[PDB]
Amino acid sequence: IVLSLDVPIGLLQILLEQARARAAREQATTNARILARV
Repeated sequence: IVLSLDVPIGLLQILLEQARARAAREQATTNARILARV
């Protein structure tokens, strides 16, 4: 994307490792939030 981000692949992997059960609660709400934020 910007430069490399290969060495710190864990920094980005984390966003897909511990974000699973974290984003799962948001992916459903945020989706509806976009079309029904209020």
